[PDB]
Amino acid sequence: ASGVAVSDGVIKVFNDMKVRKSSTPEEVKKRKKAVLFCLSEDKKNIILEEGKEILVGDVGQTVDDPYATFVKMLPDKDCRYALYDATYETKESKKEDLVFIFWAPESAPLKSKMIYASSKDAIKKKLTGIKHELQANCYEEVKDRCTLAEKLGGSAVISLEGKPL
Amino acid sequence: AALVVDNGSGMCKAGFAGDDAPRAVFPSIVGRPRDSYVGDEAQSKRGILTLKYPIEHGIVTNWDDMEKIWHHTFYNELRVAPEEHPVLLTEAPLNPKANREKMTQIMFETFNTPAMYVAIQAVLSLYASGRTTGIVMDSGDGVTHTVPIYEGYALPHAILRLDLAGRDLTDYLMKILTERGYSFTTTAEREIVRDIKEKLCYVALDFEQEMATAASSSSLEKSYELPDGQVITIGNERFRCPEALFQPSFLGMESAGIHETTFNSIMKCDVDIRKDLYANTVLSGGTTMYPGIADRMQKEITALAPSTMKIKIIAPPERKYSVWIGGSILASLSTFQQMWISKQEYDESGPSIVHRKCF
Amino acid sequence: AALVVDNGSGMCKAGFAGDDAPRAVFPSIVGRPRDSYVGDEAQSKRGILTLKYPIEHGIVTNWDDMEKIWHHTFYNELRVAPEEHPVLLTEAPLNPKANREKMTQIMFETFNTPAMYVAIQAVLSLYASGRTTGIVMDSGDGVTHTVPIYEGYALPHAILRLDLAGRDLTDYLMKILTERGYSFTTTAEREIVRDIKEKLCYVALDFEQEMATAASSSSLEKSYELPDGQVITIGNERFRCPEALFQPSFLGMESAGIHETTFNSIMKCDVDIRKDLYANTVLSGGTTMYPGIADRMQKEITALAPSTMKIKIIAPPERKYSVWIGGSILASLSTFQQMWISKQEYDESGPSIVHRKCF
Amino acid sequence: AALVVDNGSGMCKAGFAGDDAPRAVFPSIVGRPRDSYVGDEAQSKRGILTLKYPIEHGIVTNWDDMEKIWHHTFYNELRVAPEEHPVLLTEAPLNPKANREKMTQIMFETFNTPAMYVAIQAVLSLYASGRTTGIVMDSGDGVTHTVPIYEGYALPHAILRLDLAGRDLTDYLMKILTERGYSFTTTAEREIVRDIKEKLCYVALDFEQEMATAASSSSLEKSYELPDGQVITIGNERFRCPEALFQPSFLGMESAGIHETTFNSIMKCDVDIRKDLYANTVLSGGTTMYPGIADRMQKEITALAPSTMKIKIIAPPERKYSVWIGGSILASLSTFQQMWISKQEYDESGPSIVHRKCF
Ligand SMILES: Nc1ncnc2c1ncn2[C@@H]1O[C@H](COP(=O)(O)OP(=O)(O)O)[C@@H](O)[C@H]1O
Ligand SMILES: Nc1ncnc2c1ncn2[C@@H]1O[C@H](COP(=O)(O)OP(=O)(O)O)[C@@H](O)[C@H]1O
Ligand SMILES: Nc1ncnc2c1ncn2[C@@H]1O[C@H](COP(=O)(O)OP(=O)(O)O)[C@@H](O)[C@H]1O
Ligand SMILES: [Mg+2]
Ligand SMILES: [Mg+2]
Ligand SMILES: [Mg+2]
Repeated sequence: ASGVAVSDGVIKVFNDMKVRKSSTPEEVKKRKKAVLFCLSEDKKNIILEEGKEILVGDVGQTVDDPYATFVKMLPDKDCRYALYDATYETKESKKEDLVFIFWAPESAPLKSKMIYASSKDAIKKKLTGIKHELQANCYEEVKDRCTLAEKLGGSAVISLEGKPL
Repeated sequence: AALVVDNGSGMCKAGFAGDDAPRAVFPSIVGRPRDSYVGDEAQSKRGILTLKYPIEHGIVTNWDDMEKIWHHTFYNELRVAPEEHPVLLTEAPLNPKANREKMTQIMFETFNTPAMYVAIQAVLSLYASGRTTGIVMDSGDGVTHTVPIYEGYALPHAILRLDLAGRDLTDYLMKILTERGYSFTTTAEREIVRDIKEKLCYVALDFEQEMATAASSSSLEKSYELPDGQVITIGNERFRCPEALFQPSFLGMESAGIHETTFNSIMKCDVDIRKDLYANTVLSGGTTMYPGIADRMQKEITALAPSTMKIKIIAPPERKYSVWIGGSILASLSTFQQMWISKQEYDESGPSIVHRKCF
Repeated sequence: AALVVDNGSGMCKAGFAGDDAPRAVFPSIVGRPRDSYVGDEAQSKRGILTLKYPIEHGIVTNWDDMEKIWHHTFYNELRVAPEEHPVLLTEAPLNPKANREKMTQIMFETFNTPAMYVAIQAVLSLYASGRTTGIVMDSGDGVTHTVPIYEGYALPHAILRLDLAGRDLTDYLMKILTERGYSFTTTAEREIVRDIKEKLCYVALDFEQEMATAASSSSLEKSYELPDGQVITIGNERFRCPEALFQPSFLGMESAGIHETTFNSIMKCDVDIRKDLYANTVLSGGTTMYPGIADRMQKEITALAPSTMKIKIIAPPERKYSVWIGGSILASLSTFQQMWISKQEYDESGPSIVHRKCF
Repeated sequence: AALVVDNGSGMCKAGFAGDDAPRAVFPSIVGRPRDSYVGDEAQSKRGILTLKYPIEHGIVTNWDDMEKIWHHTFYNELRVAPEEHPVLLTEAPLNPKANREKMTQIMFETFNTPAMYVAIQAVLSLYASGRTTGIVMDSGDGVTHTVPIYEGYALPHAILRLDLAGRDLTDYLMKILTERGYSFTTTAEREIVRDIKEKLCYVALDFEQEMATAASSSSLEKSYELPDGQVITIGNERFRCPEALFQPSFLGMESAGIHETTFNSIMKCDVDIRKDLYANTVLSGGTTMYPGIADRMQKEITALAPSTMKIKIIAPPERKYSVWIGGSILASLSTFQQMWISKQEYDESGPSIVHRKCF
């Protein structure tokens, strides 16, 4: 509990990501498939990392699979908060749930790891409705599609982003 | 894009009209500390909170908790605004008329749904099988119903209710697994036993013959891996747990089995239509997904029915979600758009309009 | 400029918030003649006085002597005024609630600290590694703790305490160094053996294979020269001394090793969360600084855990002072200034305020 | 002279029919090196051995180790030949029929007893209190059972099992005595803590009120002398250790207390007999010997039961060995000699004779 609060920009972005409003397909393409959150310069608020986001419209035209490109956006030596809209298919349902991803690599500086870990339980309480959490502490624990599928529904998941495992 | 919600006694099925399978299937529980968790959130905390079933036996008993489940359904599970999509609700058989108006009032005043509709779960199961006349043995989580239907209308005087379903079988499997040395008592361990029941349990055609087979060899034993990596072995408990459906005395229950309940509800109908109900027995619900349950039901009802009657048990492969899939197809039809209860129509006639528009 | 004090079982770490390493690291001892000496002063007199540990096993037992250590810490070691700086204290797992209020009462009444805060040592170690869920096996001077943590909250029913740590290993090394003819019995000689242990001891992956290697050649011998001119040559004692951690029977102790203690504490948690604890085992404390201890724990726990579980032992390079460094980072944050227990709040709520603000 | 053997979960009671008290009372453990020690022999070696409970939870799980216990019972404890005396065995409630045939087979072939009999522990306790209808709260070493009995027949569908008994209370006392600075971790120190529990612990009528009383004075403190001559003082731990029976959350358990388990098992019976079970609640087992447990159970159940029902908790002074003394009186009757299962009858009907002669 480091007291780091969540900026209103992150809350607004999460609200659009969670609840889908009926909109024209042009606005549907502007929906965020994935987004990264980072500490501010003064380390007082959780803010949106500018330029680090994946749009639904980018999927299928410039982005072939949404997960591997999202992993590439993760810094190698820095901690980051992530929100991934996972579209997967189970043996008896096609599900679309948000995944809160805690990226804290071992190569990250000690100061970054301590602040992000201690403030994770505060930001996740503000983002109500998220039922999946992925804590990755190395590149191996986040780059694999089967790792995300195991967290989503375990062995019951048969597809992820429209591609079989 | 309409919404289809199947408010089951133990599991809530939700999705969009036109889809083949429900998007969200979560337990219908509300958890409060021993401040309020709904669905899988209430099961993630395990033992700190106490869980309550608002629709425990298909009939809603706590309307304050059901308003939380519907709110959790639209925003957290379906991730849509209920004010922008018409919602199709399903109701259990023998639902009191007071409850039907309550769902209409909640949908239009709290969630502000543009349109709304109520359908009977048993009728949707029968229609999904291509039938309008027959008897539906809808065995769910907390309640088992045998609903004889003639020309699309259920016969209320012949509908029988059995408080014996998958919830009681999961508790019985937990009890008989302790005879092998295992210990499943906690809420988390109850979900593991439920997964064992859904994967390894089956109905034996001849229970006494099957018991002798399991006591003379190990060909019926199966291995299951726990979430912590431990592997357990289950033997004769595979067919003993679902045997309580046909022998409720295994649970200390004084009622009859699902085969006699189906036969008794047939005998409560008109004698001229009993021949049609014998050959049109349709299984529905999750508790009817045990392999060999259709062959066992066929054998048991045959021993009860007259020898000249043709007994035919219908077990469609998609009978687990036949209520929801039937509703989704119906709600996606362009010709069904005139059957909705509009908000304008609700403002004039009030909640009582559901009786004349949805019967 | 806040103060961070880590009250360890045998070593007291203190410093200022924002610094990378503690400024003062001195033994937490009180010496009285066989009139009161604390820290290195009590060890400088050697054998004339008798030394007592007030916090011997992580839990403060003699509150009168623990006050002197705090007085020595603030005035003699940190050379700072207690009333001008908020102080962040650390507590061992399973610390009784009665002790927590006593630390708050002493800080506000004796030292008149403007602000106060208590943190769990195991949680700070886990947070410093970038984890909110995991098990921290904290091996210090007088006690070893395996503390499973889930979302930042330690599970008290699964916390296991082992009375086997570096203090016992130092005594064990002295006992086995006498088999080679060297003599170490005095208090001054004990500190020499401790320096030997911290520099030449290592954990062997295979103990029996390593023993054969040391008995067939001299490649494992590392000649250590004492402050005087004897120049001992420690051979197989390099890996025999830390082997007592995994084989406590070497010390005549019936308790299990650190690998079995970690596994037993995992098995006391929920079966759902055991998978996450296996892959998030974090080492902390000075006694975990032997080279090869992470690999040995990985091999030992794997033989205990199911083969389908992924065992991952995390040994950060800074794990010796991970408790203090984690506290220093937290106490130096501008947003953390709202979580201090102010003196105005202690005056209203009394010593019981710490239970709500520090959990 | 018949033999009466009470196979408890943690302690084995043996003796002769007609005696007032069992001759031999030894722990039911089997010790093997970390080659076979049973009873007090396995506890005399302390930590050099690993101890296993073959009947850990009232139900036999390791039949190979049980034969060692029975062999130790007859020859080393009773000092008699099994082939010269009939033996009366006691079984836990909900004992599978497969186990009952196994005990019959073992005593007739391995020990060659002339006669043999099986009795239910709960029914023997109820009979010893002069009742045929009632509910028995049998709390022993490793398991606690609530067995409702109507006209001498236990109701299997309403029997509830709680894995919380004296063994878990001894460990909890060990855990909370370390908060006072004491160290009880070894097997030898566990027997000392067990003696402290059996002599100084009591059940507080009002737990919260008693904690305030113990926090304001020293009238509730008691002194105990260790076998080595030392003296320790225990305070509020006297009533906190048995409080885990009514608040299992003290041990991290999600299960309900003994008062709620008794109430839940009553509510699982027929509505007409619940009135008789409320006024005929009989306590049995060693763990029910805490002073004040009958008054606490009376108050706790009363708050659960309707105010119009009469709650009467029966706590006979001999309830620690009510199962054995009930068996010894029954086995010593001349009219009971026709109820034995003879070897001649076993040679004809096989192990299945026990189902028709002992029910
Ligand atoms: N494959 C399966 N085999 C046996 N039982 C199942 C299977 N799948 C689900 N069930 C059982 O069905 C029950 C709920 O099914 P469902 O009919 O959807 O519930 P509801 O009562 O809400 O309609 C669960 O308790 C579960 O134990
Ligand atoms: N490099 C090292 N190798 C082995 N042991 C060490 C090393 N450094 C410190 N220790 C041991 O760690 C013990 C105390 O370390 P620490 O974790 O600070 O104790 P505490 O947590 O009780 O304050 C000392 O007794 C010392 O023997
Ligand atoms: N006077 C007493 N007060 C409290 N506990 C007791 C007393 N006597 C025995 N016990 C406890 O009862 C437990 C088991 O007794 P018993 O009923 O013989 O168990 P079992 O039925 O499993 O043989 C022991 O662990 C012991 O701690
Ligand atoms: Mg249903
Ligand atoms: Mg420490
Ligand atoms: Mg007993």
